[PDB]
Amino acid sequence: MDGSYAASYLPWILIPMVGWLFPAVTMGLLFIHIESEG
Amino acid sequence: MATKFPKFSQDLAQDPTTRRIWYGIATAHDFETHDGMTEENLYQKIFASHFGHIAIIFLWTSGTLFHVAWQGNFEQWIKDPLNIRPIAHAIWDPHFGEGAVNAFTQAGASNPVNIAYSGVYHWFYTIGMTTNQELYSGAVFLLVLASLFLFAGWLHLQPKFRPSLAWFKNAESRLNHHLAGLFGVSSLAWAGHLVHVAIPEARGQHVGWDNFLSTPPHPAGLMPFFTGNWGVYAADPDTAGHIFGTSEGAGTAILTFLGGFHPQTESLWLTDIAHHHLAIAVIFIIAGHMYRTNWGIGHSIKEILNAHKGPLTGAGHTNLYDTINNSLHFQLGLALASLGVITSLVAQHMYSLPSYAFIAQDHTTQAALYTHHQYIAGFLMVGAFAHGAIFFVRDYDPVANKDNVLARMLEHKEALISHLSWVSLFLGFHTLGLYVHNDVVVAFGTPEKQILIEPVFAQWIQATSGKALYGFDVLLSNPDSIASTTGAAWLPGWLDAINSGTNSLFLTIGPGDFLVHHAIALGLHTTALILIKGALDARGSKLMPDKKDFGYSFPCDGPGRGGTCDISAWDAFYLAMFWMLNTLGWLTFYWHWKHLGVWSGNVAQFNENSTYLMGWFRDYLWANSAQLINGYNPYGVNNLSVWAWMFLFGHLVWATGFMFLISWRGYWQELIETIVWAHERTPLANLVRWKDKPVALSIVQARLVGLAHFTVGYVLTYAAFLIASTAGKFG
Amino acid sequence: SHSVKIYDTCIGCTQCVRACPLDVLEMVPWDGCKAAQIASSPRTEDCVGCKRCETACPTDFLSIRVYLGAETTRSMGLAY
Amino acid sequence: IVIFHFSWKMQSDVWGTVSPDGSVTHVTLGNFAQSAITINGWLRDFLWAQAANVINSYGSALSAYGIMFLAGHFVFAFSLMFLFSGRGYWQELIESIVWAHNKLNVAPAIQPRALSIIQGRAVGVAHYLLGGIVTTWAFFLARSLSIG
Amino acid sequence: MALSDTQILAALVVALLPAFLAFRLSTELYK
Amino acid sequence: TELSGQPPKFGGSTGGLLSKANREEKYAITWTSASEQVFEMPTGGAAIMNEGENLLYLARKEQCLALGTQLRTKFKPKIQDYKIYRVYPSGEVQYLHPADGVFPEKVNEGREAQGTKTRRIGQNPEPVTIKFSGKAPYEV
Amino acid sequence: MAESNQVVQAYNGDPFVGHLSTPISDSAFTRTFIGNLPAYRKGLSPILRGLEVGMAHGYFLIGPWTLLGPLRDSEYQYIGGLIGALALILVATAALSSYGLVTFQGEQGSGDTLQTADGWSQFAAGFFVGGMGGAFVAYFLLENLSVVDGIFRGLFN
Ligand code: CLA
Ligand code: CLA
Ligand code: CLA
Ligand code: CLA
Ligand code: CLA
Ligand SMILES: CCCCCCCCCCCCCCCC(=O)OC[C@H](COP(=O)(O)OC[C@@H](O)CO)OC(=O)CCCCCCCCCCCCCCC
Ligand SMILES: CCCCCCCCCCCCCCCC(=O)OC[C@H](COP(=O)(O)OC[C@@H](O)CO)OC(=O)CCCCCCCCCCCCCCC
Ligand SMILES: CC1=C(/C=C/C(C)=C\C=C\C(C)=C\C=C\C=C(C)\C=C\C=C(C)\C=C\C2=C(C)C(=O)CCC2(C)C)C(C)(C)CCC1
Ligand SMILES: CC1=C(/C=C/C(C)=C\C=C\C(C)=C\C=C\C=C(C)\C=C/C=C(C)/C=C/C2=C(C)CCCC2(C)C)C(C)(C)CCC1
Ligand SMILES: CC1=C(/C=C/C(C)=C\C=C\C(C)=C\C=C\C=C(C)\C=C\C=C(C)\C=C\C2=C(C)CCCC2(C)C)C(C)(C)CCC1
Ligand code: SF4
Ligand code: SF4
Ligand SMILES: [Ca+2]
Ligand SMILES: [Ca+2]
Ligand SMILES: [Cl-]
Repeated sequence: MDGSYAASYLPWILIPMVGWLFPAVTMGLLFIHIESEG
Repeated sequence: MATKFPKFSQDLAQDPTTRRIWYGIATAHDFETHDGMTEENLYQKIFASHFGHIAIIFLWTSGTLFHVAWQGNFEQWIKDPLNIRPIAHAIWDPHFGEGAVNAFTQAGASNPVNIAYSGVYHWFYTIGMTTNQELYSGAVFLLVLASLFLFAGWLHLQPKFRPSLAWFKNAESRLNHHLAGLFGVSSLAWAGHLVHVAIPEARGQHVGWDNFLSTPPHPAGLMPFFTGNWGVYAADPDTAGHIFGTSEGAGTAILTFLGGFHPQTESLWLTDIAHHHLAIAVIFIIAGHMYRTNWGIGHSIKEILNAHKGPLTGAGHTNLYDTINNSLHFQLGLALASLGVITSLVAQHMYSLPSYAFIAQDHTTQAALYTHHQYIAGFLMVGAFAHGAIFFVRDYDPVANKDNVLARMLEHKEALISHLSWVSLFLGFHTLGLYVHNDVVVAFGTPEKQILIEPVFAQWIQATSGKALYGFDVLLSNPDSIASTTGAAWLPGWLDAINSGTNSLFLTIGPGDFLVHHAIALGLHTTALILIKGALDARGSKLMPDKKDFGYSFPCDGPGRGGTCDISAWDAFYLAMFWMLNTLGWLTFYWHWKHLGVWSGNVAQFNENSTYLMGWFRDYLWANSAQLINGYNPYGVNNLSVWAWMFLFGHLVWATGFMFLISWRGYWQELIETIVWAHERTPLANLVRWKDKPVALSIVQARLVGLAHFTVGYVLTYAAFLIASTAGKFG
Repeated sequence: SHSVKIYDTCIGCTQCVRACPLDVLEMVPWDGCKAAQIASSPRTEDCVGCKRCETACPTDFLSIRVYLGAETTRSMGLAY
Repeated sequence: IVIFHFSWKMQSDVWGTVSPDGSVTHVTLGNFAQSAITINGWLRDFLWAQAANVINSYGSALSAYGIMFLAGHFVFAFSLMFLFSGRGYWQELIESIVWAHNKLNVAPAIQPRALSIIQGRAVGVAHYLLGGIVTTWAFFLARSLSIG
Repeated sequence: MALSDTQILAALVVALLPAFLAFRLSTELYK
Repeated sequence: TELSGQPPKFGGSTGGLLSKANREEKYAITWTSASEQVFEMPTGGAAIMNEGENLLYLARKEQCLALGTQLRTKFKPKIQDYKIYRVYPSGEVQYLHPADGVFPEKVNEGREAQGTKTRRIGQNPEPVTIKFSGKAPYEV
Repeated sequence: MAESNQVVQAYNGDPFVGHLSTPISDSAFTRTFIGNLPAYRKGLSPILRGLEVGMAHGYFLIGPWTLLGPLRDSEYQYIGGLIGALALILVATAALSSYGLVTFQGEQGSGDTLQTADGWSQFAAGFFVGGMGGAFVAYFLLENLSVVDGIFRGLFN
């Protein structure tokens, strides 16, 4: 994996963020919201 | 007690099972059933939702533009469009190995990349965009456009700017502003863009934001438009030797009408396109002055509809203004039917009469475009009929529409359904019989007894447009005909493009095209029969004379009265989806096989083997798969690895849909009960307990999920086959 | 829960009560048919929705109708 | 899956010819080891490859196998209609057709009823099994009769 | 040319604006 | 009050009560038997009812009602004196079946009429006439 | 009275409390964001809150000395940053614990568990462990940056 296009360091950390951090956060928030009050 | 989600349905919020989750996702957009919904709040929420959707479309377009600019080879693609393949964007996947990296460093890229297949490169080029910075500024501006529409949607939900119900129900003014302003002014602005930018850039004249005020697109200004001598603008059109992007063969014309195809790019002339847009702009602005608003002068839709009474019909179209204006499912069904028809129309007109430069040579992109838009049209048609049935279930008023066209359509629904049944049985019986006869005839080593029947009517129609291959000499195929000697500037180019067997305009048809058009007729007739029978019985039948009391979508009515599985109109939609997918499969199979033959010059294969179905089984499906299924093998990986993997992915998803479709709930609820027993009695896991009681998917949910997997698999596997075959063969 | 309605086309043959597996229905006195009785749905919170009462109904189209509503532990038939 | 395994393994690592050297040349050249480990291998080097005998069987004594191949495919697709739908839609369609026959007084005394739910299931599974098994019957017979 | 390094990480700040406005529109439509 | 009766002779099974009986609710069937008999368990397998009073706890009401139908339809001296109650985790007991000491199959005085529509089936109001309300044709 | 377009209202409906409800001080986003930080997230015991806060803080406290401390231009740049971060987290733990020792001598309240002697000591313990671990794990990432890069680029496939 590499990239002659500019700012090739951006996908480096942006692919894990879109694939791991963002989904985990959204799924956790939606899970807490689904199971709220009781 | 209450579990909060979903806030819009206490009947769901008090569900202590996992269904509460699923249904919460399934009924969120059905605003009409939200607790305490009012019509005015319904309309206002729909308005804001529309704003959000427009912002989403603008963001997706900005993504296309930005990724093409950033990770594409647009400027390199312009240097040699016929050889350089356009790239959509770069790949960045840590799962990749050396083989995959080497395979996907393609089209002269220094890194793994996917090649574009949507013809957006040809679009942007024919439009006049020539650098990366232009695409970039376009993406940023579209970001701003999405921002504007998002703020508008936020503002229209505030008590200080909430449009009222009477404003939403103003049909006359809305039709005026859409016909005249939304449609007409926009085609006017697109004509102006083509005149100022697209055509000058096609001739090598750079027109940007830094010079468009200084350089007029015509040697004469607006006085020839002001005075009336409009032929000045036809001047010297682009010669038949104009090379695109240069000044060779270039002229000064900004509005022509020579018809035919550009000899190099093989697309419509940009001058004729801008001329078309100008004429259509004038027509739409004229249309947008029909209905009165606040100046007394004009028409009212209600009086026009009321006036159209009659003898045999009865009430005619009386009160239909209120009928359509008070039901949003009626408006949505009308819109969906119209938009699906015209989306199929776009699909039929883009492969035959292309309008983007050099896109006729890019065969994969054209195949993918035709397939995509025909699938969109099929979805839109199914949705239109679903919303018609939903209108019948929720909004239909029998007293305000008594004896009118609607009530009569319902009053003889048995005749309509039975005659659709007859035409469908007719078509299917005889087309399948002819195909099986041809198969059995070719099989026994006697291919001479095939029933080949010439598509005479459609060949005659082609000839009426100037097609002289079949020797019909009728209308525009006959030079001695009145219609052919009128002095229309579009006749020479049209005849030259329709009588040169080198493009995709009015393709020569044999008996196989006849058979497959009858198959298409069967598909349409049967899908429409499903949808119409569902919409007309949606209010009731002889099994459920009160089916309207249960709603548009319900599981059933039980095993009693003989059994009532798939009774609701929603079940008719779900049934019709299968036949719609089959109809689009027949469409795309026909299109792709005939076009592969056309592109390879070996039309003999399709013309001689499309008559028996084994021809389709071995010469189309089996053959064109050979490349795809070798995208990866025991020997390595080529550029079709993703397409082969996605082919198998679609197969898997399709079969998984079969899973939900064949096996029905109760078995699964019992199985889940045993698994619940297991969990409650296994130590350590007893530390943990579910918040929602696990339950099997519901009946309607199971139909929806099986159909969702079926459709996902259908689309993905056929897209993989289309792309891989047409790209490994290069047409 | 589910709604179980009874209409005036009731003939009072008591078959739907006999067919009910969760004791949702009762036979109350009436004066609209020969049997001088009509069906009722007092214990609807125990209705699961198996449509047996409709299956055992003789009138030309049922006089007793079951409409599936908000699901709960009792309506979903859960033993857990 | 059992019979597909049997066919491919026999043709790959067992069945074949033997030249006067002790050396054995198998039918499909031992491709089981490197190809039967992925699903793409079963799709390409087993189904796509070995169905070439069945599809090109027209014009020979095995054209009947291609005919029955297509016939089993058709019967599977036909079963799908009984497997994916419900009785109520068909009973409503039959009601409309019964009205149409009432229009011309061709109404049969034996009232047409849609297949019962259980019967719909039985018909669907019967046609499914028939179509699939006949498909693989034609495929296996043509293949194993066109390998010498 | 090729897009500037500084240019790619300039569109993201502009994208922060439709992100904020979509967040606002979602939260308002939830009401 | 306090439910009385001897538990049926049963060796145990995996189909009986779960966590719901103690977290949510449970049900009870009592019945008198003319002799030690063998009956089928709604949760699977055979059990032996004692002569005299029998008390049995079940997870769902339909299970108790299935046992009642079996008692009243499958034995030579028909057992029809069975009673079905609902027990809550607080120990509260709610008598259920038969509601008024008489089976609901046969008419009995004192019973009100609920869910009874004065109109016909085909006389329900059209949905469009009640739209944007929280009601359905069978509710107004 | 069709005039409440104002976004800055009285804080918590009390105009005489020294605060103003503003899009930063009391908006839905800031409220749901700060309120769900480990310091305020409901359903969290003090030691878990301290663990999370320490993880974050010790992780980011590696950088300053790593890139700017005196060992930045030595062969022990990452080790020097790590040592500085560990000493800083130790001093901060001492400060946290001293604060807890002095503020909770009297009667233990019943509001929230964090605002007690036991709760604050648990928070300090969690902070110490989380901070030492976060500093060591950011150090370990920096020292093994090549394997991280090879992983995120698929170089080892
Ligand atoms: C819907 C539009 C769209 C789509 C489908 C994609 C697609 C993709 N992008 Mg891109 N991107 C877009 C717009 C889009 N982009 C815009 C407008 C910008 C400039 C602000 C960028 C800048 C960007 C960068 C810097 C990178 C990508 C990258 C990627 C790839 C991985 C996603 C990622 O990691 O970045 C996440 C994307 C962003 C942080 C930008 C936000 C996207 C827009 C502004 C919002 C889209 C909202 C839209 C409604 C979708 C919502 C979901 C939907 C269900 C409602 C992926 C194929 C990576 C890549 O190059 O792959 C190799 C990467 O390095 N994008
Ligand atoms: C001239 C004034 C005007 C204009 C500019 C608009 C504009 C618009 N209104 Mg509005 N409105 C107005 C006045 C106006 N309105 C009035 C007077 C009323 C009544 C009082 C309304 C009430 C109203 C309501 C209630 C709604 C709208 C909606 C809309 C939007 C329609 C949906 C859409 O975005 O698709 C755009 C459609 C087109 C551009 C037309 C395309 C032509 C067809 C599809 C064929 C395509 C041709 C061509 C080949 C396509 C190019 C392909 C390309 C890829 C190459 C649109 C932008 C809807 C909305 O979205 O809310 C925001 C909506 O719900 N209007
Ligand atoms: C190859 C698969 C297949 C076949 C053959 C059929 C067949 C048929 N479907 Mg169907 N459908 C299918 C798939 C299929 N479907 C699937 C997967 C679904 C989704 C569940 C549907 C859902 C569906 C719906 C909702 C409807 C139909 C309808 C119809 C009938 C319309 C008449 C027609 O099309 O022309 C003529 C018939 C044919 C081409 C097939 C029969 C031809 C045979 C070979 C004739 C020979 C009979 C044979 C000799 C009998 C003796 C056999 C003996 C050896 C035992 C027809 C009989 C529509 C209908 O009923 O129209 C009134 C209808 O509304 N289908
Ligand atoms: C003068 C002040 C100052 C200084 C000099 C530094 C200096 C530094 N910081 Mg710091 N920082 C500061 C203040 C400062 N920071 C402040 C005030 C904050 C906010 C509180 C931060 C927060 C911050 C974070 C969050 C990070 C840094 C990091 C770094 C280092 C990045 C340079 C590098 O080595 O490349 C290399 C950079 C990387 C390899 C990035 C790490 C990528 C990992 C794998 C994350 C992947 C994302 C994804 C979600 C994976 C999660 C997996 C999960 C799902 C299991 C560097 C030495 C990074 C670091 O410590 O390096 C490890 C880093 O992660 N800083
Ligand atoms: C009066 C005594 C004194 C001493 C001896 C030092 C000495 C030092 N100073 Mg400091 N300084 C002081 C006062 C002092 N200073 C004052 C009063 C100020 C305010 C003006 C400053 C402001 C100043 C700044 C701004 C900085 C220094 C820095 C440094 C260090 C530079 C080298 C290094 O890499 O550190 C690394 C060593 C440590 C951080 C201490 C760790 C020592 C051990 C190994 C800790 C391990 C914990 C261990 C488990 C404890 C066990 C306890 C047990 C024995 C009971 C150095 C050790 C720089 C620095 O911190 O370098 C990173 C720096 O940035 N000084
Ligand atoms: C080409 C399609 C291939 C086959 C599809 C099926 C065709 C259906 C024909 C069956 C006979 C219809 C029986 C009519 C029953 C009938 O006669 O109703 C009675 C009706 C009398 O109408 P009135 O005089 O009251 O008209 C006043 C109106 O304003 C109120 O309706 O007759 C007509 O409307 C005129 C001719 C019927 C027109 C029927 C339209 C059928 C569609 C045909 C294709 C439309 C193409 C439109 C393109 C612009
Ligand atoms: C510029 C955009 C601004 C958004 C912030 C962006 C990054 C910052 C993330 C911080 C989030 C804060 C977390 C605490 C927030 C938090 O925990 O709130 C609290 C709440 C549960 O906690 P409680 O109700 O107990 O807390 C209430 C009080 O304590 C509030 O302080 O969680 C939720 O409300 C559910 C979350 C909403 C679910 C949103 C649905 C998202 C799904 C759709 C996503 C669409 C993506 C499309 C594009 C791909
Ligand atoms: C003073 C004034 C006049 C002078 C006006 C002048 C002096 C200039 C007028 C300029 C106009 C009216 C410009 C209209 C511009 C619209 C533009 C530029 C673009 C719209 C693009 C959209 C909506 C989306 C585009 C997309 C993007 C961005 C892409 O990059 C790919 C294609 C696509 C996806 C379509 C005259 C005398 C005349 C009349 C009297 C008043
Ligand atoms: C159910 C329902 C619904 C729906 C419906 C639908 C869905 C329908 C359909 C459909 C369709 C979708 C149709 C279409 C059609 C067609 C037409 C209308 C035709 C046209 C024609 C013409 C006349 C042409 C002509 C021409 C030619 C031939 C060629 C050349 C050119 C010209 C122009 C000359 C609604 C909601 C509404 C209401 C309720 C119920
Ligand atoms: C989000 C956001 C933001 C931002 C922020 C920032 C700028 C930052 C942060 C960042 C950070 C701050 C991060 C972090 C990280 C951390 C980590 C990752 C950790 C860790 C740890 C671990 C992993 C462990 C360890 C250990 C232990 C403890 C045990 C033993 C030893 C060891 C070492 C193993 C803001 C607010 C603006 C806005 C909104 C959104
Ligand atoms: S089965 Fe029908 S007719 Fe008989 S008592 Fe019950 S509701 Fe009345
Ligand atoms: S649906 Fe079942 S439980 Fe409900 S009243 Fe009818 S028979 Fe009784
Ligand atoms: Ca330019
Ligand atoms: Ca130093
Ligand atoms: Cl493989």
